[PDB]
Amino acid sequence: SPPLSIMGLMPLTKEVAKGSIGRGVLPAVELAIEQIRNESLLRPYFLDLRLYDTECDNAKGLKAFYDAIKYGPNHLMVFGGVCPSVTSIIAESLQGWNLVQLSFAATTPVLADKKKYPYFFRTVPSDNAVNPAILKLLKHYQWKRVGTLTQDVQRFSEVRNDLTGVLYGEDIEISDTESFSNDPCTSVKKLKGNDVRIILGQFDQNMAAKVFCCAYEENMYGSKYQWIIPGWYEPSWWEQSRCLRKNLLAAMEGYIGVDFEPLSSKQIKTISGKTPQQYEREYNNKRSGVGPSKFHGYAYDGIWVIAKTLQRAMETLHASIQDFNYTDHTLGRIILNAMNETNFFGVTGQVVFRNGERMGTIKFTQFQDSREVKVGEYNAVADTLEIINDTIRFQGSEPPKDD
Amino acid sequence: SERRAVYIGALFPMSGGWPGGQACQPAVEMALEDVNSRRDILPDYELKLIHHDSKCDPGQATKYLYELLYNDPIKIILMPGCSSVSTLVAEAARMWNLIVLSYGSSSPALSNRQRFPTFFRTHPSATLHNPTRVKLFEKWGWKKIATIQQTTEVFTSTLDDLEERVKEAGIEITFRQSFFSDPAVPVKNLKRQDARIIVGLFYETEARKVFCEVYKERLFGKKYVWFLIGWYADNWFKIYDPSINCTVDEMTEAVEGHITTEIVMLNPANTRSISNMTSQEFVEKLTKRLKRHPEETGGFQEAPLAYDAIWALALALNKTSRLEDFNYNNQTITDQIYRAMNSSSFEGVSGHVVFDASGSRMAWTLIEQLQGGSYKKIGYYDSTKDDLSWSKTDKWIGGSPPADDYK
Ligand SMILES: *[C@@H]1O[C@H](CO[C@@H]2O[C@@H](C)[C@@H](O)[C@@H](O)[C@@H]2O)[C@@H](O[C@@H]2O[C@H](CO)[C@@H](O[C@H]3O[C@H](CO)[C@@H](O)[C@H](O)[C@@H]3O)[C@H](O)[C@H]2NC(C)=O)[C@H](O)[C@H]1NC(C)=O
Ligand SMILES: *[C@@H]1O[C@H](CO[C@@H]2O[C@@H](C)[C@@H](O)[C@@H](O)[C@@H]2O)[C@@H](O)[C@H](O)[C@H]1NC(C)=O
Ligand SMILES: *[C@@H]1O[C@H](CO)[C@@H](O)[C@H](O)[C@H]1NC(C)=O
Ligand SMILES: CC1(C)CO[C@@H](CC(=O)O)CN1
Repeated sequence: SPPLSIMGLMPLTKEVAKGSIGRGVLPAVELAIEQIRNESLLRPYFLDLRLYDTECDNAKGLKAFYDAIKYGPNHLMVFGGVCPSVTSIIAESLQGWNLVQLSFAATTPVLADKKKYPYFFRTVPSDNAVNPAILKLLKHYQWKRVGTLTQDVQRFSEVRNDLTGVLYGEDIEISDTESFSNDPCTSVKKLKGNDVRIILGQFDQNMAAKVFCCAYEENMYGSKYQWIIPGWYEPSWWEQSRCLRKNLLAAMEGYIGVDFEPLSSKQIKTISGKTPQQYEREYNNKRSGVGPSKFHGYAYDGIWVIAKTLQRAMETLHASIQDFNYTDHTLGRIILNAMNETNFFGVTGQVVFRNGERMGTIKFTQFQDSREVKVGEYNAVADTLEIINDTIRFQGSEPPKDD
Repeated sequence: SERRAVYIGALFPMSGGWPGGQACQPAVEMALEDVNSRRDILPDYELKLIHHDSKCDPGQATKYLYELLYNDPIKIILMPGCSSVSTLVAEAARMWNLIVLSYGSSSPALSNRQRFPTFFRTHPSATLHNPTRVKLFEKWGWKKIATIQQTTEVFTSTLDDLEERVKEAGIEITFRQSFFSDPAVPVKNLKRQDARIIVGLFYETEARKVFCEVYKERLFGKKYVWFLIGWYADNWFKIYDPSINCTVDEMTEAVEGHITTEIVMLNPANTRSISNMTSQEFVEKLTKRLKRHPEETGGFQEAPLAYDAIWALALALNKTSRLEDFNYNNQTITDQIYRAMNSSSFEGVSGHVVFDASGSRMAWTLIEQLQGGSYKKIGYYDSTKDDLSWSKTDKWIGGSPPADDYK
């Protein structure tokens, strides 16, 4: 039984905050590996995932990668990369060792640049993947005029910059573009002043509370307003200075949150023979005391992408693995072309790549009294939107008008 | 009886954004010959070079950094050229307890000690232009300044430093404008706000675009003073660019009287340095070692910094000397070299070599003014000693410099 060695790169230590991602996804990785082994899907071989702790640090992550190449087995590909600056460093260097990388958690838009990161693939949609979803939401509700509110931090300005290209050549006008660093009130008053009704917000959890307080003071809430903001904030994020909690909640009422979908809502059998719901129960049992991670299904489908890629690679070599050292440009290209052929229905939905980028599912949520409620989903493959019939609500008789 | 070999791990950009390795690899090679032949420098040791071509590319450099660290012999120092390669190697370095010495990185971000704990550079930071800028404002009595920049990390960091340095001198930044690739709007906004003293930070291609827009809005003349970077090619405004609406004469009109600042990389004085060479001798010796002409050789101007980097290292290693016992797992030797590198004070081919608290080179700046479509050396400035070498060659419309406001 020869090994097919894979370089696992992620934060794993309890001392590192993002170590919760790496630990939260391992039961999911263990489940995928266990199945593929039992079924002997890679017969005669077996999947040899080796784990190396990046510690979410540029220097330590690089040494973890270097040590894996020096002392570790001859890895065929990279699995992981969680923290954005660590993943960028490894992802840029990939071709030096003819290593194809598949990430399940790095969502930074930067990585979509195939001139800089040609050997990099990801099963998770990037931060920019909300923009085509928002376009469909705007078209659905006939919102042809929007305002933007962005925090002056790279994570958010990257998203706002991509929106320009997504809305170009589309029937949508950005009447007002406002930026802020520490206090959003000036920008919120400018938005009100320009009579903006539909706001596309891009800011962190801490700034969101400030935004909604300024919205309450400027009366930029209720029947005439629609706030479309990030959907990745922690639950009860608002509970955690001039506004009262009741006044914040009044202004927060009806906001649309946008984020990637953690698991498929379709009760259909996936590549493993299990439905996403069945997989979720199996994951929850295997995890034990380890806190769940929203990237678990992406890590699970990630293992299947590797096994299916290796299968296709094995066929290509048989149509004409042990001897592969980071020297074999040909095998790296075989593995590269095989991963680009990826097309199966996984726990996160249909797993397909478009220039190393995942074409996946975007979740829409709406703040309803006390929490975010799922109101719809965007299928990036089909470029379609499905709004949940009797969930999404408006304070008026009709959804708000854009002017 | 036996000289022990001690190794430098270098990276040279032979191609890419700044192909500085072209003249910096031979300049380093010359400096190693000169150091090894001197019996008063490192008598017990022989300094050897192991190098790779980074192509001015961090991804490419990541392959070679592995090759340098994961292969025998153990290297005692790392020597990168490009700012992007230096940011990668200087952050990684702490994991192997290595000193990093750059001969070509100008990035202001490399002056961060928390992030780059063992970093030194014979090349000054792009921020070295700022004390000269503040001193020129002080000389011509200006307290209100406008700033236009191209959206790049180096220009953002340079302006951020300019902010804290103007506050110290009782000068304020009136208006700050920026552009990614097209400069029509910030130029239009500069005429709008009646800006007079303007610091412009952009690359040569963008400078051409800026100055064509400067023409149309008539942002040149007696009222206007432009503060630009002094390292563009000669007759940059005269260079043909299809994306340019303006003419050579049009551009020549817009550029007249603008001030430039640039780091002095070769001592203008005819004095002899620690190597016992003069500036002209170094230039002559380096030209002989080159396959192509100095003008066709990348990093020819930076070559003296690469030469002096070897001397800085040799003198630091000499102040310490148990060099053969160096290991990546141990800080002890690193810490002593750091202390010796920190206390560097000598005369090199580039002039007096000293590093500030950040490990960044302290040097003279050359102040120039575009007089009749050609640059004239109007002065020199020494930031550390507050010494301004002034030559009575600065020329203005009417007879004198304009004011920052309405007057
Ligand atoms: C620094 O500079 C001077 C080097 O000048 C020369 O340049 C080199 C690049 C190379 O071309 C070399 O061959 C040259 O000599 C050195 O100064 C020379 O030092 C010599 C020391 O004696 C001296 O010579 C004679 O000196 C008197 C008569 O000239 C005799 O008694 C002696 O035997 C030699 O014949 C020569 O005149 C002098 N020239 C100058 C211009 O100074 C200098 O020593 C050197 N410094 C060092 C090495 O520390
Ligand atoms: C890259 O894949 C691109 C899209 O290919 C289609 O989609 C995938 C998911 C599969 O179903 C595949 O059979 C389809 O052709 C191609 O345009 C591109 O040429 C591919 N290059 C490769 C595989 O080397
Ligand atoms: C070398 O160091 C030794 C010991 O400190 C010293 O004697 C010698 O002068 C140094 N060489 C130079 C050029 O300083
Ligand atoms: C003066 C200049 C052109 C500034 O960039 C340096 C290259 C770099 O910073 O990477 C070299 N010398």
